Amino acid sequence: MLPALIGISGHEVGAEEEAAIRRLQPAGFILFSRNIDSVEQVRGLTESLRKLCLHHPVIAVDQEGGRVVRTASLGLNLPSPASLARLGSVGGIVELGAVTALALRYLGVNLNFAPVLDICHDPSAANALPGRCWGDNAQDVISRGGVYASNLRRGGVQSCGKHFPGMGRALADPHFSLPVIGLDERELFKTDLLPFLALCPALSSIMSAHIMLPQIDPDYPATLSERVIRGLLRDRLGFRGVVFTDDLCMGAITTQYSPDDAAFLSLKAGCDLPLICHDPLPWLDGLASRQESLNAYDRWDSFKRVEKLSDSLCFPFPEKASLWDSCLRRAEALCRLEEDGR
Ligand SMILES: CC(=O)N[C@@H]1[C@@H](O)[C@H](O)[C@@H](CO)O[C@@H]1O
Ligand SMILES: [Cl-]
Ligand SMILES: [Cl-]
Ligand SMILES: [Cl-]
Ligand SMILES: [Cl-]
Ligand SMILES: [Mg+2]
Ligand SMILES: [Mg+2]
Repeated sequence: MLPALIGISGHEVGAEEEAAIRRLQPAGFILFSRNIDSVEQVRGLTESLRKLCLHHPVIAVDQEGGRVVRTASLGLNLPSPASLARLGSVGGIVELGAVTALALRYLGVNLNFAPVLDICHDPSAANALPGRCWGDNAQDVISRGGVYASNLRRGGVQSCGKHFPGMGRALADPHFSLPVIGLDERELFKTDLLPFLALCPALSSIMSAHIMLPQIDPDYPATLSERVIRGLLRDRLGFRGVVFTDDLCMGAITTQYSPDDAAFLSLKAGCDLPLICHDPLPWLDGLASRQESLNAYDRWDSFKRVEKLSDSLCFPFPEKASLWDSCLRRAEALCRLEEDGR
């Protein structure tokens, strides 16, 4: 099993993709809007991915709500976490988790890259993608994100807390290529790290961001720092689940490493499944070759975490049109609920 998630180009697995999947057996896949056109087409895509894999593959998506939604082509739209936080409706947060779980499960998706546990500390911090945050302090994020994650998981879809160690504090720095969190660890655990610690039982997994924590490691970002992952995340925070990386194919991280080396480095640091989201095929062979250069016991620990995740993955619902109509009906009603509450 290749320890990574890889993207898929289109509505069906291509020839080159299918070849690499048979040969390398990736732990799973991440889907985007380019993979989602109709219910039948999606269920066929996820069926293909499951059949091409000997193990039960992770099939993941960023179905957050608002401006991060991958199902527009299905007519399935969802409100943003920030809008449900403003609405103040507790039932609305439950329903976002429940409806997301129901729909993703009908499509054969088994993991959602949510909740976002970043804190939106100030309405001044500019965010290119607005609305992703559940609140402006750790306690509100824990309360709203926890209700979300609970009901996502209650519906059989695994959750992922992101982005460790807390993107709300990350600032651009002239002396660094990647964003920087200069906070002391003790203040981090009182604030941006607190949602990850408080919600561990509700988080199937956690995704690490490409952020510099220079007081802990001045040379490698969190995703590639053994001190941040094995020290801060595994030891002090105590998280025992699967650790994903931020995408290795886009962003400032690509100006520092190529995706195959970064994937290896993240496994060395203690992550379990780096994300190779866009054009993955050129990088998979170099990763699979460098794999046996890892400590065999570390590889065994990481495989047991991935195996535990895989064993919790749920299978798609049997075909039933009225079930999918309810997904559309409840999603539409959830959007109108937020719209009417403004
Ligand atoms: C900071 C940020 O937006 N990171 C995103 C993450 O949210 C997403 O889940 C992943 C897969 O699409 O790609 C990027 O790493
Ligand atoms: Cl292909
Ligand atoms: Cl919003
Ligand atoms: Cl806080
Ligand atoms: Cl844990
Ligand atoms: Mg369509
Ligand atoms: Mg299978």
